[PDB]
Amino acid sequence: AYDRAITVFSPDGRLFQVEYAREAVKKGSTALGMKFANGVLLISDKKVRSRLIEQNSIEKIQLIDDYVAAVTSGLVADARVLVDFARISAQQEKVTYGSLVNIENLVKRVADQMQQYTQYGGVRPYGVSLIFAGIDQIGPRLFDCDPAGTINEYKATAIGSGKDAVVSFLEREYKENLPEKEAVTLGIKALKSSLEEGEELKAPEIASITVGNKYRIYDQEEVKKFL
Amino acid sequence: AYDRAITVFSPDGRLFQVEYAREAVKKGSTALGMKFANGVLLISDKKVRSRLIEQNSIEKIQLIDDYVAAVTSGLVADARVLVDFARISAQQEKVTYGSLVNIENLVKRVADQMQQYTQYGGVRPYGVSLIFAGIDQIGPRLFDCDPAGTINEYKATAIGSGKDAVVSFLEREYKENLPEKEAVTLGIKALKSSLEEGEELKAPEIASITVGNKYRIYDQEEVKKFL
Amino acid sequence: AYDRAITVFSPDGRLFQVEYAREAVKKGSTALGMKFANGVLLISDKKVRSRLIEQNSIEKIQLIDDYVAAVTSGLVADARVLVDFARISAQQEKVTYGSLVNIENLVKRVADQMQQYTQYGGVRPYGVSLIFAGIDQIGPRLFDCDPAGTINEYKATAIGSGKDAVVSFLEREYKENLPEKEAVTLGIKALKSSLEEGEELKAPEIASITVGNKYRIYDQEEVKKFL
Amino acid sequence: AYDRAITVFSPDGRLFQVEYAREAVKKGSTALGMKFANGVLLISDKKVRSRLIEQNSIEKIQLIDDYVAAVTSGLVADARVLVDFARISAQQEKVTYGSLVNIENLVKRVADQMQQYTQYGGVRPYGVSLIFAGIDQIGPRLFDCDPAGTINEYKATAIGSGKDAVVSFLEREYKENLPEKEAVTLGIKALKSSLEEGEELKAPEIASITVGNKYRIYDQEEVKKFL
Amino acid sequence: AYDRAITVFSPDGRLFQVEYAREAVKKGSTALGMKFANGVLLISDKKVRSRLIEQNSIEKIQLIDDYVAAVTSGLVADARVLVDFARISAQQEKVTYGSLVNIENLVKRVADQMQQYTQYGGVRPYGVSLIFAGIDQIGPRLFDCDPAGTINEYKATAIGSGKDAVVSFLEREYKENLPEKEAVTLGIKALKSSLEEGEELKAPEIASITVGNKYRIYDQEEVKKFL
Amino acid sequence: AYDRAITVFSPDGRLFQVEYAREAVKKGSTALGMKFANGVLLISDKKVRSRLIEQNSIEKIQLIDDYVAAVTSGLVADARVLVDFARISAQQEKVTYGSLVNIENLVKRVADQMQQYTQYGGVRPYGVSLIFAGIDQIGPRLFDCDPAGTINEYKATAIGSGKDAVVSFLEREYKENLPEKEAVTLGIKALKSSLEEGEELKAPEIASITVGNKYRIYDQEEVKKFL
Amino acid sequence: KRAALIQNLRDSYTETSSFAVIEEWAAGTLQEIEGIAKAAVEAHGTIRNSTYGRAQAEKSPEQLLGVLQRYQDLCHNVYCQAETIRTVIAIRIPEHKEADNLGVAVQHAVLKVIDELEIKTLGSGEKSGSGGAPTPIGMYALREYLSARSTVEDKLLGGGSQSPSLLLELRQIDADFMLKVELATTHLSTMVRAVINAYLLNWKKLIQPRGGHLDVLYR
Amino acid sequence: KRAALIQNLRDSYTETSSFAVIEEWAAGTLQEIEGIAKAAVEAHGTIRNSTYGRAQAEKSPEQLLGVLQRYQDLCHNVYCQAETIRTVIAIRIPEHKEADNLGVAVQHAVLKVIDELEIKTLGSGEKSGSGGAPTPIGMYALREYLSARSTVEDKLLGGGSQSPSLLLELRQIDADFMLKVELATTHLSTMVRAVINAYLLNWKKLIQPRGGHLDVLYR
Amino acid sequence: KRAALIQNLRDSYTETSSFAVIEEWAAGTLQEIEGIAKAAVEAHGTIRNSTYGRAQAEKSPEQLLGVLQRYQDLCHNVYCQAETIRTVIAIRIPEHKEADNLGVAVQHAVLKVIDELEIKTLGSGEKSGSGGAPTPIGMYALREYLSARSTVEDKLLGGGSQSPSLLLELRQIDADFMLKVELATTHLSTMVRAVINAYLLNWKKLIQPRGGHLDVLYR
Repeated sequence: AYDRAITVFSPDGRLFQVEYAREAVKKGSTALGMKFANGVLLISDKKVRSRLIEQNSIEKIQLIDDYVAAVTSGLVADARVLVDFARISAQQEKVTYGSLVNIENLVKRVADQMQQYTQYGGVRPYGVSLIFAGIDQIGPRLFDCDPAGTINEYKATAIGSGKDAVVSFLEREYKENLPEKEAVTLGIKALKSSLEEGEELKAPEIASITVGNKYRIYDQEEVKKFL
Repeated sequence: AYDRAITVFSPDGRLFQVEYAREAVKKGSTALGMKFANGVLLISDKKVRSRLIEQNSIEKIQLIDDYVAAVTSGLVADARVLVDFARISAQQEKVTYGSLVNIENLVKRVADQMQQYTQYGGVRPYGVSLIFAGIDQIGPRLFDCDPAGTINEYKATAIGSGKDAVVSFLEREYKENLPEKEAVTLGIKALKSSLEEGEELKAPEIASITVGNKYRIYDQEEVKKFL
Repeated sequence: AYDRAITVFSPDGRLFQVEYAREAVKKGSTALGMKFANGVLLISDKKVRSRLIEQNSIEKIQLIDDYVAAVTSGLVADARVLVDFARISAQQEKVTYGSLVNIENLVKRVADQMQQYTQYGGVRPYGVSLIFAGIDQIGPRLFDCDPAGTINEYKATAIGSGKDAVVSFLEREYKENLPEKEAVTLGIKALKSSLEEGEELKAPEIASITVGNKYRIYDQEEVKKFL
Repeated sequence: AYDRAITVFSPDGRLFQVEYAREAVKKGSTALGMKFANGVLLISDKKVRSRLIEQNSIEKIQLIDDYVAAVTSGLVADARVLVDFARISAQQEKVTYGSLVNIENLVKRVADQMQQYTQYGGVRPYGVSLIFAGIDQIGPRLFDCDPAGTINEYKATAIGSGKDAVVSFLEREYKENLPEKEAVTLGIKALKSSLEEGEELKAPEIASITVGNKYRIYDQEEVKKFL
Repeated sequence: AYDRAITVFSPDGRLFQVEYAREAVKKGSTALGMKFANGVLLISDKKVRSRLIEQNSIEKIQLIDDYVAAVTSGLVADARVLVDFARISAQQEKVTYGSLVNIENLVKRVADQMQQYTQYGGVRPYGVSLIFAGIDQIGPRLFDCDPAGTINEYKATAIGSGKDAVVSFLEREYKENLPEKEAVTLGIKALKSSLEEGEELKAPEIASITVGNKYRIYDQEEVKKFL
Repeated sequence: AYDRAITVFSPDGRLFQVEYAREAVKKGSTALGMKFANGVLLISDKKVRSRLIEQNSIEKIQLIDDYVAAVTSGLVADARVLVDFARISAQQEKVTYGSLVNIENLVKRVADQMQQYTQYGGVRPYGVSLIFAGIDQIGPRLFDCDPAGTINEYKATAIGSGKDAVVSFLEREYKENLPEKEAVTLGIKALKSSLEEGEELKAPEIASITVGNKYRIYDQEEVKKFL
Repeated sequence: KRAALIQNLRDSYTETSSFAVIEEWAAGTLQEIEGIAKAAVEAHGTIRNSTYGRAQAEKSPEQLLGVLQRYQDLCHNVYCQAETIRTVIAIRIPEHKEADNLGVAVQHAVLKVIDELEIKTLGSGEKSGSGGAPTPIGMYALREYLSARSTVEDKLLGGGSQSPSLLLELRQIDADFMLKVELATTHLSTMVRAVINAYLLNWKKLIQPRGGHLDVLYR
Repeated sequence: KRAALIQNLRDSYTETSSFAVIEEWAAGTLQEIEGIAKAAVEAHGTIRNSTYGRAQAEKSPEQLLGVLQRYQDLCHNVYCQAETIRTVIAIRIPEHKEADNLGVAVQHAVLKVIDELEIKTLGSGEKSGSGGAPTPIGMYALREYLSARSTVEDKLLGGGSQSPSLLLELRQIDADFMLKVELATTHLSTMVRAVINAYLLNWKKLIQPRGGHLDVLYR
Repeated sequence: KRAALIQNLRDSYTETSSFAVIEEWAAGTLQEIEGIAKAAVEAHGTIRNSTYGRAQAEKSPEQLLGVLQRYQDLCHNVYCQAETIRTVIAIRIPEHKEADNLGVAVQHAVLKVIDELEIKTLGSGEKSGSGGAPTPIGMYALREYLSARSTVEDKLLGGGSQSPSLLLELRQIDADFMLKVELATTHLSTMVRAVINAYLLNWKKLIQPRGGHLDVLYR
């Protein structure tokens, strides 16, 4: 009888509405990423859909800058609104400081925005989690921003329905400073071991950055190598 | 007990109110469209009504510009309010950039407008889906904007009560770059195979655009050819 | 359990509150009108009441301009507020464009006003439908504006409790471009065939306009001819 | 289960809250008035109360101007607030137009004010009905403004608990252009035939105006004649 | 099920919340007053309390001016807020007109203030009634302002738990223009006959004004005479 | 079913929410004070707690000025917010009048602030009572401000859980104008007779002021004398 | 035509018929209940001041038979007159809507009261199944009397039995059923006067379940 | 095909069949109830003005048998005609949704009323288990008559018994069951006229549980 | 594997099996009910136009035995065919969630209706415990017939009894149980046609308790 309002605690002291938004994240497809020797990558599973769909607009990975990029999972409407707010806050940060100096408070803008809606009545939170990654003045970065707003900087994570299995794999297999290719293949195996039996891993979008370089997205045939 | 407010998630994590607006879209008549070799068309079914009605104001297809146009399905009141907002945002985009440069962020204005009402209490969303189509600096475009605000650029789609059957047909029959006429007849067959048994396809409004040209609407006797 | 708020859809996807406002329109007396060879008329039934009432203020037909006029049905309070807003919007339209150029967006002002209250909590909609008619730069016009705001331009319609029977008659009898008198008598027969058995049609108010002329209201003895 | 909010329609399409305000009017004492040959009068029943009460402040009839006056029935608090708003709007109309040119839109200001509270949540309507009467540029006037805001100009009416019986009498007895005295005595008989058996009509306040003159209130002994 | 909100009528048409505020007035101790030959007095019962209480701040009678004064009954918090608003409005009236010209619209300011809270949700009304009395340009004045805002000018009244018995006494005993002393003793007998059996009338605060003079409060031994 | 909102009266006419705030005051520890020959003191019981707590910040007595001081009981959060508002209003009073001229309307600022929250929905009241005391232009002062805002100036009182027993003692023992020491010991006996059997009175904070002097707080060994 | 049939029912059972039944209950029924109650009072003490033997088991007490018969006829007349008012109310239950049921609830309440009157006027033996109020006898008083008496008469006549408690039980049957009669008459007086109160206060809403003047608001 | 089967049911049991049943109840059923009631009235006093002996326990009262048989046949015909209306309403209960149930609730209410009519038309002995209204006899009147009479006839014939209260109990069985007949006919008149009222006011919502013109709002 | 077992159940009892049962009820069951009803009609009047003696208590009416046997076999077949539809619905009740139960409530409603059909098809004696609708006989018609007849046959044969009301009670047993048969067949017709309506309107939600296309919203 308490999971009806965003502003009411349980007698345990839980926010079931916030947790249901976290559950709504869990219904989205798995997407992971990690940093390595001078840079970070991202991997995102896509169960291939209608060939009538222009492939340009089903990319879970999105470029928020030439030097910051991210990926979502959850409600598709809230997902797009969020990646928009990430872009706009990147622009405001870049204009008030001359450049995107640190990725961390771009993630802070997004985090405080997503946090605020977990506190006021008449508003529902965002049912999306976001994984930011890029290069700043410090170097390779990797965050995850959840519905409640909580951000944590990692060396590797996932989000989505697989997230537990992928972080379980990486938790016992990941070793830092891999040269880019080896890192990617480790992450591919991580993504593989999250599917259910019988499911064949289709072609996932993967993109990376190295220190001093911009992004690039591996096209489908560079992806096709690591199948 | 949760499908009463726009701002409350289920313990699965669903927004049943948003889904009911999507259901209210489903009660509208089928309308489809696709791009082809230099341009895009639209097709909209109309079960012919009262001859006292001026045919000028039952057109589900509407011109938002000489170079952008769209079609709706769902609540007729919200439908008209939406096509109005599309026109006004087209005017604002055209005045701040000198021309409608890209159709995509006209669709973004409409999308963010429709998205916002899926988040705040005291407001119901729009029970209408919209299919935009036109020519920009890039070329042939084709979107669909749903009640939750989600936009996706396609090469072919429908909306309305048939939508599943039409996209099922196009999913196994559509081949790109058809010369305009052949494309139209394929779309007519698509629209045909969505009706129920015994129903005869009446005369549907169809209109198109090619690269470097404005719209035109096929009048009823140019339509009458493809019966 | 869903017909309590203006902002909640049913799992079919219906707005029962908007529908109940449409039902409240249905309790009002029948009023019809149609265009003809150079102009439009209006007919409104009145079951004759207390002779203490000054007949000047029971007229369901009202002049919004020398060139636009309309008629209501439903809640009398909301009815009067609406015909007021129609007059004021006609004045604002006439001052920003020098003349009431087209009747259509006078009807749009009224339509958007009536639509807005079908969307926000804390407000009930208007339980009135309005039939506009007049002469513009284009010519004879005839709209109907319902509680949800939906407007449609016809060649003939009614509103009120009879509306179905009258539009049923006109749907199989109306032929355009009648000379004014013949048109009026057709509409009188239309109004007649909507009553119940035993009821005698009393004297209804009827008024018209022709291209290049102002309105006039047929006085009761010019009305008395067509009994 | 629907008569709890001002903003919810029944599935018939009624506004029970507005109707309950109309019922709250019915608990007030009867007051009537009519126009005659060059002018209008008002009659108001008063069941005589405590002699400690200064008779100056129990007058249901109130002067809103030297040329407009009215009478209420219902909630005494809302009654006084309404006659205040009538006075203030008379002042504003008089200052923007140099004089109270027409009584009708004084009644409109009061009507729109009372109408607005029958539409918005968080507000209850006024449980008072008002009968305005006076002399303008046109001549003798007589309105009644109900809780919903509906105004109608009559030649004779009442309000209050008797209203049906009085208008029933006037509906079969009233003949216009009576010289003032005869009119008053007709209205006295009207007021008499609304009481219950055994009740003796006490002394009612009655006041009038003629074309070119101000008001006057018949004092109690000029009233005492027509007993 | 209707006595829960300030803004909902019963199907009779009553405002039970307003009436419950009137009931909350009834729990306060009796206080009365009347005018006489050139002036007005006030009498207020006080069941004598803790001798630790400074007698200066238990006076139900309060001076709003050197020429206006009043007395309350009901909730002591709302009581003090009201006598504050009376003082402040007296100051504003005195500064915009040079002097407190008429007591009546000081009472109007207080009345409209108390009335407004009987109309809007989210606010409860004041559970206090006030009896104003003083000398103006006209002469001796005596009002009572109830929770609903209703004001009435009397020649004698009470408020509080006794109010019915006191006004019942005065209704059959009061004769105007008594010389001050005789008036006071009549009011003392009035206050006496409102108590219950066995209760002995303690010392009540009584104060008066005459035309051309300021107030004074009879001190306890001038009070002690009329025991 | 009525003790749920701050804005709803019972059919008796009570405000149970306000009374529950008064009950929340009752759960706090006893604190008392009285005036004497040229000045006032305060006494506050403290059941001695953790020696980790800096004794500086458990003082229920607080200095709002060098010449005004007070003590609370109830909710500790609301208590601190209130003594803050007392300090700030003392500063505003002192700057607009050059000095804290009278303590009474400092208490009025606090009183109106605490009263306002007992009237509007969406706000809960303060569950704290405050006892002000000091020296002004008039002399020794002593108020108590309760949750509803009601202020009363006394010669002696308490607040808290003992309040009834202490005021019962003082009601039969207190005699004014005691020289400071004797007054203190009387108040100590008053505080003693409010405890339960077996409880030993620990060391209570006590502080005073005399006419022409500032405050001082008796330190614990000057307190230790009167044990 | 449908309206003709509805009008035919309502003109058949009208308010003046109902109010004539109410006038009959207001005068005659009450003094008849009181007279039967006084007869029960007298017969109770008549049985009480006696001592029985075998001879009383050989003849039925015709005085008690007459008292029971009078009470039975009264309950029949009261039940029929109650069913009249039931029909008068029930043929004016309006069209079933989900709103507007203010006057409808008045009709349901009055029908509920008449249900109580007729459930305690209609007869019932000791059912030993209901946890509510056990119904004082009702219609089948003379039936239950003769059954419970005839069992003891069989046991006493046969050779016959020897239990003196059986003979005293026969005596207690006689006095006890007259006691039950006077209890039931007191309760019937109570319930009838309650029904008269309810009808005479609510008859306007009973005949008009809702008033309609929608032409004032809707035009 | 499914729609063909639904249409086959509704064309089989239609509104004109239901309304013909309503017309039959409106005329003939009511005067037949009244005639059986008058026969019960006359037979009651016929039993009342008599004194029984052993000879009345040797032959069944064929007049009372005929009255009970007429009432039994009436209750059978009324129950079958009620089941007709039940089926007419029940084959038009729409698709079960969680909204839109305004007209559906009307159907449930009318079915609930017909349930009361048929639970007090169908027969039941004195069950002594229900705390509600005990049902006046119903279908099994002649059964219950012959059972309760045959017990006393066995006790009187055998040697036979000697209880005079047993003989008077036989007399009371005779008069009492005719009394029960006239009570039941009065209540059946009440309930039938209530059902006629309910149908003739609600038949439009009974046949159309909801109206659909969604093409006006949804396009 | 679990999904294999669920699929094994659903492939065993599918919608076409349920709809074949519905087609069988739509044609054959109804005319069989009607034929048994007409046989009950004819046998009722056959008993009615007769006068019994000792000889009718010596032989059972084999015609009535055949009518009861036909009704019993019909009720058995109807109950088994109803249990088929019960199982078809019950093996598709989805995962129990606190939301999404729109289609689930449709399944509960249809199961509730089938419960009424089978509680009035399954047999029951006069239980005298239920305050609701007394169930017309059901399965145990021939059982209850032979029991209630054999009691009276014992009392008539023995020397035998002398009550003429006992002999007429035997006659009333015969006519009355055929009357109960025709009542029960009418009610079964009503309930079966109601169930056919409910299934043919709700079968889509019965087979799919909820539709899932969450990939449109969740990605």
